[PDB]
Amino acid sequence: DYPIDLYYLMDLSYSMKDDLENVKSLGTDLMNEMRRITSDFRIGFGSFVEKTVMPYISTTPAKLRNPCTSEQNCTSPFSYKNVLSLTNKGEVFNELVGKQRISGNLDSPEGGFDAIMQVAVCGSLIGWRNVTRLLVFSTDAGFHFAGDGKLGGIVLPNDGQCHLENNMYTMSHYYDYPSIAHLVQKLSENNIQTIFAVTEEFQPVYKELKNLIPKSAVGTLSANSSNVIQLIIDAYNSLS
Amino acid sequence: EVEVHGRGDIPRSSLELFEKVAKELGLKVERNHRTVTVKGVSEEQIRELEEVAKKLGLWVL
Amino acid sequence: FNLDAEAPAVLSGPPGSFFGFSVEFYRPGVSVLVGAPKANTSQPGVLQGGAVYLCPWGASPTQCTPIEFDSKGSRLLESSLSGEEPVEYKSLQWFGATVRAHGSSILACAPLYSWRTEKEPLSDPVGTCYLSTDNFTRILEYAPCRSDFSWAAGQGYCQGGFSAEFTKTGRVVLGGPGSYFWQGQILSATQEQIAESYYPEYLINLVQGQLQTRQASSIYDDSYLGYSVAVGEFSGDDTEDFVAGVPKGNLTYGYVTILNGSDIRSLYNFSGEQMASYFGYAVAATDVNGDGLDDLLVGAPLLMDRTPDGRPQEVGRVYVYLQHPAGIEPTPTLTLTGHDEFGRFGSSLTPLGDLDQDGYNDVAIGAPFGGETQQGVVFVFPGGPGGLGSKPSQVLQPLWAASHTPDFFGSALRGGRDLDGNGYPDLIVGSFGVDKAVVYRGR
Ligand SMILES: *[C@@H]1O[C@H](CO)[C@@H](O[C@@H]2O[C@H](CO)[C@@H](O[C@@H]3O[C@H](CO[C@H]4O[C@H](CO)[C@@H](O)[C@H](O[C@H]5O[C@H](CO)[C@@H](O)[C@H](O)[C@@H]5O)[C@@H]4O)[C@@H](O)[C@H](O[C@H]4O[C@H](CO)[C@@H](O)[C@H](O)[C@@H]4O)[C@@H]3O)[C@H](O)[C@H]2NC(C)=O)[C@H](O)[C@H]1NC(C)=O
Ligand SMILES: *[C@@H]1O[C@H](CO[C@@H]2O[C@@H](C)[C@@H](O)[C@@H](O)[C@@H]2O)[C@@H](O[C@@H]2O[C@H](CO)[C@@H](O)[C@H](O)[C@H]2NC(C)=O)[C@H](O)[C@H]1NC(C)=O
Ligand SMILES: *[C@@H]1O[C@H](CO)[C@@H](O[C@@H]2O[C@H](CO)[C@@H](O)[C@H](O)[C@H]2NC(C)=O)[C@H](O)[C@H]1NC(C)=O
Ligand SMILES: *[C@@H]1O[C@H](CO)[C@@H](O[C@@H]2O[C@H](CO)[C@@H](O)[C@H](O)[C@H]2NC(C)=O)[C@H](O)[C@H]1NC(C)=O
Ligand SMILES: *[C@@H]1O[C@H](CO)[C@@H](O[C@@H]2O[C@H](CO)[C@@H](O)[C@H](O)[C@H]2NC(C)=O)[C@H](O)[C@H]1NC(C)=O
Ligand SMILES: *[C@@H]1O[C@H](CO)[C@@H](O)[C@H](O)[C@H]1NC(C)=O
Ligand SMILES: *[C@@H]1O[C@H](CO)[C@@H](O)[C@H](O)[C@H]1NC(C)=O
Ligand SMILES: *[C@@H]1O[C@H](CO)[C@@H](O)[C@H](O)[C@H]1NC(C)=O
Ligand SMILES: [Ca+2]
Ligand SMILES: [Ca+2]
Ligand SMILES: [Ca+2]
Ligand SMILES: [Mn+2]
Ligand SMILES: [Mn+2]
Ligand SMILES: [Mn+2]
Repeated sequence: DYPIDLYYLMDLSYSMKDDLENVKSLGTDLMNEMRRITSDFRIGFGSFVEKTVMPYISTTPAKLRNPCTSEQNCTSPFSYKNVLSLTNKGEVFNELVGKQRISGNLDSPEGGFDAIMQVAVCGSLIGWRNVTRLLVFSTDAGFHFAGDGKLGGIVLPNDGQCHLENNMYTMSHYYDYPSIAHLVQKLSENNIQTIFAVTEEFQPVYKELKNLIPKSAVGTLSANSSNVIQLIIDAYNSLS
Repeated sequence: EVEVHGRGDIPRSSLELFEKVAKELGLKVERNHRTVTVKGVSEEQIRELEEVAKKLGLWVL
Repeated sequence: FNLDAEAPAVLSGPPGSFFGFSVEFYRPGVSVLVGAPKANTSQPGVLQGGAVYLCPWGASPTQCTPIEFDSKGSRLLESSLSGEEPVEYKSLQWFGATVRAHGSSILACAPLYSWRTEKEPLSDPVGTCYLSTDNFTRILEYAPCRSDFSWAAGQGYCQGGFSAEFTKTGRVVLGGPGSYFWQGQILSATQEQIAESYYPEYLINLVQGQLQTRQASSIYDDSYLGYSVAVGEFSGDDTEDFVAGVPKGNLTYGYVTILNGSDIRSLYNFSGEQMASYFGYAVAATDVNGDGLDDLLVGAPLLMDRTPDGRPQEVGRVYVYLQHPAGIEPTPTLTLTGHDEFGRFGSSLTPLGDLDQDGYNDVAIGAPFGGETQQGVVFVFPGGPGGLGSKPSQVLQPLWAASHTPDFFGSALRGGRDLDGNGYPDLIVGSFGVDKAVVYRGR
């Protein structure tokens, strides 16, 4: 049977307080489902909120520690953070997904395109192999792209190179958001198929994005995770 | 009247709670997209609603 | 055609200062104003405050000197000294990111300037513009977005001065993309009103008679209105009408709005063509076809197109709408497409006047990352009776060898002035990637 590799990109902005349980259930259902149709696979996951610059986050010293409300705790924002590299032992994946915590942010759209670019380009560090690759992207908000960074004083276009240090993105303040063409080119080169597990409200916009990115699918994120699971099954069964 | 926006990167599950609490004391409520507004309540009621809105992290005008 | 580029005059600023982010002319003894966002000013307690350089044209080495728009540092908080705390934050304020001169009046804006409101310790980038009137006899401050509405739900994150323009009658137009949760806003005020209502004692100052857009419903959030501003006569009266870009308005398709000019009431909308094309990254208005009525040009640098083979490549596009006597149609009359991958074609447009001196205005379109070595390029398109030409009449590229960092050549343009006096208009191109600013002269 065909081997498969899957990576789970989780959004952790503050708008995910109502969707964290669904994301965790989706992780623990992807693992226990794909460990039944392939028998030879590796998965890992990551997280992202937004760039750490003047406009996108609150720069006051008090809010850097707790970007959320004073009642909740929350963790300080981070542009991207690869938490678990690809591995086959499911207990590690379940335990690491079950301990994730939410983080704060100011503006409604989230900068997941930096995370997608880093996942696509940083090959050895994540653990990509010469095998069919899958990338599931969960989000409750919109997305930035090239041209937004000029608000924050960032003008250098994202060069598309790997800049991962200590399993964390460190050049967020230095490079602009990647344009849609850059993501299309990088994903088409790396042979990675993207499945967006977005919330129902953002179904239209992402669906339009599905037209731009070849070989991509969009499902819905909820307690009934069956849609994206069936999308994974369809993608797997269509290989030749 | 009190305008409680809550339109940033915050959960919709908090804003909805507000509409519950406002409905708990039996008074007005008007909802626009990702916004709620309650008309002409009282003095103590306005204090209470402002306190709850602050506690749930919404920006109240 | 007639644009001599054998040896353009080149102005050099300090290293690592983004010298040339925005450029303009100033003829009250003609001179060239250039910006420097990351410049090391002499004002105490300020780091990379930025400034403007007034290079006086005519001198053999044209040694640019800065302008002391503001000497005081970050203002202390009132009643805090009664340790001290800065009430504003001038460090890394990107002062000089937009310089516009009309007559003897100069306007230098700072989008990234942020201040802490007295009521709460929050910080928000309101952004401020300094306006020097009657040469440099008096210099006033203008912070139309530094109102009493504190947080992002108000005008706190408006970042006014991100784009600015002068009209025919000296009316000042600013655009703040971040107002009302990044809905955007267009603010307008004549210089006389600012002077009359000026009051430096108080930080919060309400300019009487100011024109501005109002807050809309939450549907239109994250529209980034006011990302780029221009002026032109579209209604039919003698008052210049505003032109604003909304790159992420209609489901990230974007559009462009024309305003009533006297009431700021929406007149015409022009929609984008492809999602996430940044339709409205830069706008311009000029009479390309010589009919006597202004015509609209809108750029979109991120637009991608299918190669003849099939591979999708990012080139960028420019749309040209001709204003017929009756009205301005909502279908783009002519589209120009770039030819360099990742070229960011159409990210900055500028009318040039009758450069060829044939009775039709011409246009100049930049591409910061075009060319063989990705240094940058500028195209000069001619006008004509049928409208704008479809083929670049002239091509301009940097002379110096490519470095290890992008040059951003053509990222900021300006034209339509007879700098020397030879009777033909001239052009000025910014190259802030390596801190350069070149000037081309007509024949
Ligand atoms: C180009 O495209 C732009 C957008 O891209 C268009 O601009 C949009 O125009 C439409 C109408 O064409 C606007 O929608 C309508 O807006 C008002 C809503 O009220 C507004 O205007 C009032 C004017 O007096 C003002 O009082 C309102 O102020 C409110 O502010 C807040 C609301 O959040 C609230 O707290 C206050 O108390 C006020 O209520 C507000 O500014 C209205 O006309 C429409 O809603 C009414 O619809 C019918 C009326 O028949 C009625 O039954 C409804 O109950 C409701 O009252 C409608 O929402 C839209 O807001 C504009 N968008 C932007 C971003 O400006 C533009 O028109 C296009 N131009 C062209 C030429 O096509
Ligand atoms: C208009 O002003 C310019 C610029 O000078 C500015 O204003 C001065 C009063 C002073 O504040 C300077 O620091 C400002 O830069 C005058 O042009 C020349 O400016 C240079 C310095 O930039 C100065 O050394 C020259 O003497 C000025 N030229 C002359 C003839 O005095 C310009 O002259 C002024 N226009 C007038 C007076 O009509
Ligand atoms: C402005 O000046 C300051 C010092 O006053 C510069 O900061 C230092 O610059 C030197 C080079 O001149 C670097 O080697 C140091 O690392 C810098 N120290 C810092 C940033 O803490 C600053 O770079 C200057 N800015 C310019 C020239 O744009
Ligand atoms: C927002 O953009 C969409 C996408 O372009 C617009 O839908 C278009 O509508 C026109 C007629 O108005 C049709 O010719 C196009 O085919 C439509 N495109 C699609 C993809 O359906 C929509 O009209 C725009 N909305 C506003 C308010 O301007
Ligand atoms: C642009 O704005 C001006 C100013 O409001 C409009 O002129 C008004 O026109 C109405 C009739 O349509 C008159 O009743 C007002 O008295 C006029 N005001 C002034 C001071 O002239 C003009 O109509 C607007 N143009 C448009 C809508 O394109
Ligand atoms: C968050 O939790 C940590 C756990 O170590 C605790 O020390 C800290 O005080 C908490 N902060 C808030 C704001 O609740
Ligand atoms: C995959 O193929 C590439 C290209 O030849 C090679 O560099 C890499 O080592 C290969 N990886 C594996 C796991 O075979
Ligand atoms: C999800 O919905 C489908 C609808 O066909 C149903 O068959 C399935 O049992 C549901 N699964 C869960 C998570 O309850
Ligand atoms: Ca007019
Ligand atoms: Ca015309
Ligand atoms: Ca001509
Ligand atoms: Mn979010
Ligand atoms: Mn949610
Ligand atoms: Mn965000």
